[PDB]
Amino acid sequence: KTMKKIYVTMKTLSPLYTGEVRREDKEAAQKRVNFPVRKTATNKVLIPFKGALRSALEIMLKAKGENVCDTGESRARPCGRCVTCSLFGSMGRAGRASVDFLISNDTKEQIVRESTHLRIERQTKSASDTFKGEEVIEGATFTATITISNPQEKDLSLIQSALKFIEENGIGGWLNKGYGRVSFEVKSEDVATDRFLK
Amino acid sequence: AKTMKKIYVTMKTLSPLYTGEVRREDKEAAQKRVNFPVRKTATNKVLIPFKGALRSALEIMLKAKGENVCDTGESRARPCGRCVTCSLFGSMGRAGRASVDFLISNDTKEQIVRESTHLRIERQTKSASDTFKGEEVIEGATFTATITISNPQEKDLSLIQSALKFIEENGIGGWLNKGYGRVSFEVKSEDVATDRFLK
Amino acid sequence: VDFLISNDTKEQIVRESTHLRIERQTKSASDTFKGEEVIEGATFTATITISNPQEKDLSLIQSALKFIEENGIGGWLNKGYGRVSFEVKSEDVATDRFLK
Amino acid sequence: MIKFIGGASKVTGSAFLLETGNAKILIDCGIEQEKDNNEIIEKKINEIGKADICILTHAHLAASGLVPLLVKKRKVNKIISTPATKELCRLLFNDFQRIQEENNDIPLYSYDDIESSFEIWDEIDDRNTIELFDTKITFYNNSHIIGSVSVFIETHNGNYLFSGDIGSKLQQLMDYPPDMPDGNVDYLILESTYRDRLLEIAKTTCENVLIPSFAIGRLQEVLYTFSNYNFNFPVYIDSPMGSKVTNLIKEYNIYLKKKLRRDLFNNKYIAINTSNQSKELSNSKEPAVIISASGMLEGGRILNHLEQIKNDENSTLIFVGYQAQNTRGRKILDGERIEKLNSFSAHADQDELIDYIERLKYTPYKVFLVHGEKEQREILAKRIISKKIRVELPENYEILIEKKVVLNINTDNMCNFASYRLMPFSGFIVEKDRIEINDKNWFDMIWALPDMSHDKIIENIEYLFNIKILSKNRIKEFWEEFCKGQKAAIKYITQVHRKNPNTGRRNWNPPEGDFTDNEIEKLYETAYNTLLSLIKYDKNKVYNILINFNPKL
Amino acid sequence: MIKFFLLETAKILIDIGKADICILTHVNKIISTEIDDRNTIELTKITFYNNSSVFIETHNGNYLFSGDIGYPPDMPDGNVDYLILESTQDELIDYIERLKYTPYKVFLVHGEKEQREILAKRIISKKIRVELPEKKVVLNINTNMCNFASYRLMPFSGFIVEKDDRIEINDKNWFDMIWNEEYNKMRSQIVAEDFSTDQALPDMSHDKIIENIEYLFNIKILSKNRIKEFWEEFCKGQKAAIKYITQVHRKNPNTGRRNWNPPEGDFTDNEIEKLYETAYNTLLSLIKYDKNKVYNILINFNPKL
Amino acid sequence: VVLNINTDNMCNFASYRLMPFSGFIVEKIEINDKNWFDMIWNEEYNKMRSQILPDMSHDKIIENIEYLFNIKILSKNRIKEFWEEFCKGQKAAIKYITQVHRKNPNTGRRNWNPPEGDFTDNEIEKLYETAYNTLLSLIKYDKNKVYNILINFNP
RNA sequence: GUUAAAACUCUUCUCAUGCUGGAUUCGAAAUUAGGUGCG
RNA sequence: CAGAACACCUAAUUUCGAAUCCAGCAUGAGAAGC
Ligand SMILES: [Zn+2]
Ligand SMILES: [Zn+2]
Ligand SMILES: [Zn+2]
Repeated sequence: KTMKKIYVTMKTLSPLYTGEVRREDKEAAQKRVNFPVRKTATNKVLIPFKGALRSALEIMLKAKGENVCDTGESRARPCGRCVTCSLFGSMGRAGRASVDFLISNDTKEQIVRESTHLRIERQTKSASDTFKGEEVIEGATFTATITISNPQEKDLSLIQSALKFIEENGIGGWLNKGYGRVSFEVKSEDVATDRFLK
Repeated sequence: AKTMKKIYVTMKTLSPLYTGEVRREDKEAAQKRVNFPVRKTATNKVLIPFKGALRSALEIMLKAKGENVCDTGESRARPCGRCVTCSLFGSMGRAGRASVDFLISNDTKEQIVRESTHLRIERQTKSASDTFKGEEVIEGATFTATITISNPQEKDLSLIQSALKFIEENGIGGWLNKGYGRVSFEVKSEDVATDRFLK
Repeated sequence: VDFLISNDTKEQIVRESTHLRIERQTKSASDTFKGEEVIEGATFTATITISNPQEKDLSLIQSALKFIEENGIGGWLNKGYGRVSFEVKSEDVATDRFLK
Repeated sequence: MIKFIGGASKVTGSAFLLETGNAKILIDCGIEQEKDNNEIIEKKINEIGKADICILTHAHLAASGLVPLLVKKRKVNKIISTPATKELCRLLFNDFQRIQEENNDIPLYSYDDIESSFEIWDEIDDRNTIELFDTKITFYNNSHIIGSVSVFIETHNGNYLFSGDIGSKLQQLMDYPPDMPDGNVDYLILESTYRDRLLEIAKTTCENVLIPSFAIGRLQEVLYTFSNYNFNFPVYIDSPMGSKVTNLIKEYNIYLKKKLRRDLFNNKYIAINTSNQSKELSNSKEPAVIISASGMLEGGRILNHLEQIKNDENSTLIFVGYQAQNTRGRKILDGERIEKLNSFSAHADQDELIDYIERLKYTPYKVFLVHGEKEQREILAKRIISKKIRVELPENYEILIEKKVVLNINTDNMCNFASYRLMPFSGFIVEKDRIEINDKNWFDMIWALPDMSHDKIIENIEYLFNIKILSKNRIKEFWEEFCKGQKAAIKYITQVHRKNPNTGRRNWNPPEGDFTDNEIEKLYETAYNTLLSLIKYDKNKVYNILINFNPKL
Repeated sequence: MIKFFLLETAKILIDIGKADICILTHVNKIISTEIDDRNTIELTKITFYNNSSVFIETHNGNYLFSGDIGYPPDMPDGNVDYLILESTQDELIDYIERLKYTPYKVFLVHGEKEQREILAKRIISKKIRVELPEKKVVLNINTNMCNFASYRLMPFSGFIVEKDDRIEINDKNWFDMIWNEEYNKMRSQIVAEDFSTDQALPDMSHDKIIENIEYLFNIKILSKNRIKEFWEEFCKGQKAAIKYITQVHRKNPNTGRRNWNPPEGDFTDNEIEKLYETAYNTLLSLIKYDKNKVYNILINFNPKL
Repeated sequence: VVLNINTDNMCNFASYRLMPFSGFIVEKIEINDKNWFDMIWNEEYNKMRSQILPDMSHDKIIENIEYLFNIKILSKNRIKEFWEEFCKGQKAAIKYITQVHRKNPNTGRRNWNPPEGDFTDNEIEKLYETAYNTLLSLIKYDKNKVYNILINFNP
């Protein structure tokens, strides 16, 4: 029995914003910034990766004409029969592809700055609203080690297609304003799952 | 025997960590604030089940190696009693030599456990379809356990260490597919005498 | 040796719990069962009365209690259940104390 | 049950740990600077151990200087103070950390530590009793600085009043009489002791100054003293953090003296913002009064003007604060014009402390003198003994006060349903200073805010919720500020409703509809008056009103 | 503490059982003026003072019993924690006021209600607390307050529960919880037709039932606990055994599992389902027979039942 | 002695007609149920403080609950939570069912589980209102019948 | 004043063993660092 | 009786915080002294 390791490395090309989810870190940070970025307790930057990969593959395989379920609809039950349920998970079976958070290689003070955004009246051309949000600078490097437990031949190709769709669309939030346009580097290898045995 | 093996296991948490609450009264008291509570002590610490993770890790790797190891994860399956994991963790006939503890944290819930918000983004329309709040354990939190092997063999420390590297590879508990539970382990074992406390 | 009587009753310190059996492949909950268990921080009281006491009885009982601290008391000892901590208050007693 | 962790001179660490069995409540975890000791501070915080809560009296470093260090060794669960103390602690911790990096001393804690102290930083204002680990905690004003409190902790083994620093009569921005518990005080932990001249030498220098103040309390009281007496020349604030503290006391004016709860400093206080305006005002030869906070002339902005002021034979230097040992300010005050004012003192004298003990409801069992200089603590302790009250000094350093609960009703008529000895009773939980349950026969033996009706509040909140001015987020934030207390919610509602004069925007959510400005402003005033009338109501009644519109909180 | 005087720490009596009595004016040992005033005795340092007073310095608390006061009295010059004073008015005042280190709590004793109340109000106006006297510990598990007639009051009606070590005060939520628990225990005690008239079943021979039950006893589908609960559900009637075997054989639509124990062997899925329906049909044919015949069927596999 | 409880749901254990019955023996010698107690308790809870539904047939309810259980609108989790809210009183179950059925004006969602099966949106809204009306009629019955309906679906 | 009276069904032995609250859901959806001033 | 460092103006607000499955088995029921 083999396993598949997909070491992905993100380089940020347009500024990245993933909102902080932790309610304590939010209410501690909502007196300085109106939009905190997702941060570890070890002062690294966290991006969810499984949902964006699953969304990319679901949109593309729905467009191709495959029998894939839409798990984005509210309280949607995954079918357990499609390719995406085999890869990322269903309600009976867990997913083969365990996808990690995108841990940044650098600390918040080296890749995270505090920008101020505006809202301008269309008639007056004056800055009506002002707010501040944390964003990740460009050239910041993130990493993940996508682990597939029971691999088939097509799973790495589907992961690379999903990564190309993330490079097309974006990761994190504020995607329509231009945030999150990133690039991915992939190193794939098949590893025996008995390899730590000595 | 006259010697026992003590493996002091220290966990440092590298990713967010979740292990869901199992006590029905505590979970039902927490569902008015969070949809996914963390398994927590009554002394406000965090405990993680650890024997099942080690047994699952060792059974997957030893089944991959080709050894005659049973699968006690199948529905109401009985251990045969001849596997190495049967000697270590246990069988229906005799108890296991390894006495694995829960992973009690070194810090109280108000210092390592944070309440976070996850969503369900719809594939078209990019909107928040569903939204749920769950509790999690922060990165850098330290957990401690003591694995106590009553009758040590030569391959007890090596298999426990290999299972700990497998748990580092795949995750310890909870939402392992979304990136939760990626941790790291320090191991400090010592073969202690069984008659140590008598003096 | 007396039974270890808890100071609190069942609604304070006994909670029912969900325990699982998960398939090694496919990582899915295969079996589920409910089990009651006693919470952390609960205190229990026992009274060991030694008649004709030798010199080493306190030392052997305290060493046995350290062994129960290291191993555990009750069931599910391999899963981490029952790791406790003992505190001993010994008292030498004349048997005729009730004969007032 | 109380340990005085370095409570003699407050240097190299100071703390009051009231361990009550189920809680390691901690008071006044701060550092005093003298100006290698950091390792002894580190050993003392590791000697403190796990503390369940770090109560904070006031925002000075003496009581609030080691809070992110207790966060650093992760010994504190919750940190509670007043909101004024919380934001002044933000300014204090940022400036102290910048000083640790500038002086190249090894940093005690970190900026991230300061933040993670503010992760767990709860806050309540005065007269807000919280039930934490069977200890009822209440805050009272002690008139020291803004947001300064005395702590009243009722544990089952006694009532402890940690007084903290007590204000004087010369404090102008606060009420003089310090608020006290209205119940029994068993143990009182008291900290011992340690205006026209300023104006008339401002005349004899201006028409013919430089004022070194302290950024918390002292500079704002000098500014308010110059605000009451409008002379002829102008006043300048050449201090960044002093300007921020001045702006926060303008924001936190609801926490101030009652007369000053209605601007406050009635304009005319040109504050220098950047360092170029500071160099301009240093090189400005016009007769003007420059109030600014560096402390004791050692580091800050003052030193931009020092040279200019020093050699000037017409100028003067007005020491309104104490100069500690081995500081430049002390070196210019002793002699190695020079005037020193002693009325500007935040700390109370001995007679005000005698007044503080005498207007307790009951005489305390034991007065624990803690900080202050030795000889003043000695003479103060003798004057406590002359008032027949017990003293424990921290150098020299026991009944048991159990608050028992009595049934006082019949228990013979009892039954069994589920192996429980239950009996239904209707009685009255009378609470003496010995909680008593007593039957109804005993009861027969005994027997600023506007105002709106309950239905008007219901209809106005429903209308403004449909109009989207009032929101679930707004109701949730207002409920959090109201569970903080009434005055914090008053400040929140005033801050939302206040119209910014430069932009003309209020922080209210804009109404959805075809409303014309006048209707929009009338709806905003309706929301203001409705939520102030809601503020006047009781807390459970506010919860039952707000649970209809926002189902959660 | 003092009970109305017995003051344990011992159980020393000042003017009952196991005591060292100290009589006043105006058991194992009687102490009075032998020891005169100004002299101390041990038992807890006891010193007597003249009245015209017992002073016990214990480990925790220094207690002073005054006795009747008539004339300048005599008071200790040390430290007093409790001051037990009779009241039957200004003489008691200065007797209190002229004593250094004024006590924590005074006690009024041996008088009517009006004089004790007047002296008590005079001592609260001197800022010394009073107590006016006339066991499992009690725990408020409650949570709003009032201020009627200068008492902090709460309208509460509830339950008092009495265990061996404590008496707790609970509200209606506890009673609702235990009522729901006992209702669930009461309703789980009966099924509608237990132990009643004998009630649509497949029929099969006795030898085939022997063969099938032996084959599902070798592999672990029909086990000893399965035969035990089958016999216990057969004792409470035919429909109870019908309900039990329908509950055991029920395949959950969400998981696709039944309550049978899985067979020990190398059988594939279809054969395991055939063995499950074989067990269902075999036990359904077993419910047809008489009770003694089924007992003779099942004693050969489960000797207990 | 006069029983103030109707003797329904009355099981048949041999020649002993039976009912598990919890209640109070009031010696006024009346035997009332918990409901009288709550109407008593709130009585003192407003007195001492002073001193200081639609109709559905029982066949229609079990048919509708079976239909909604097959399309997973009425899940086991939902029947259990409705049972705990019904055990706390009629008003608490009314408030819980009103909370579950409530269409949020912002999201447009209800707290019901969505139906399993190909349905049109109008029929989905009809199924949601059917669940609302069926459980709203279940509040009207007494506790012993509302458990005997719900025991078949969530044991 | 009972074919009475006298004598404790006592001692020894832990409900233990086998089973991971797991699986399914991206904090994203709204909003230009705008205005101000002569190389 | 303690921290202290070309110009503005703004740095607000809102919505979600739910849903579902599972809760089963198996083995041991005896010896021995008095
Ligand atoms: Zn699918
Ligand atoms: Zn095996
Ligand atoms: Zn101070």
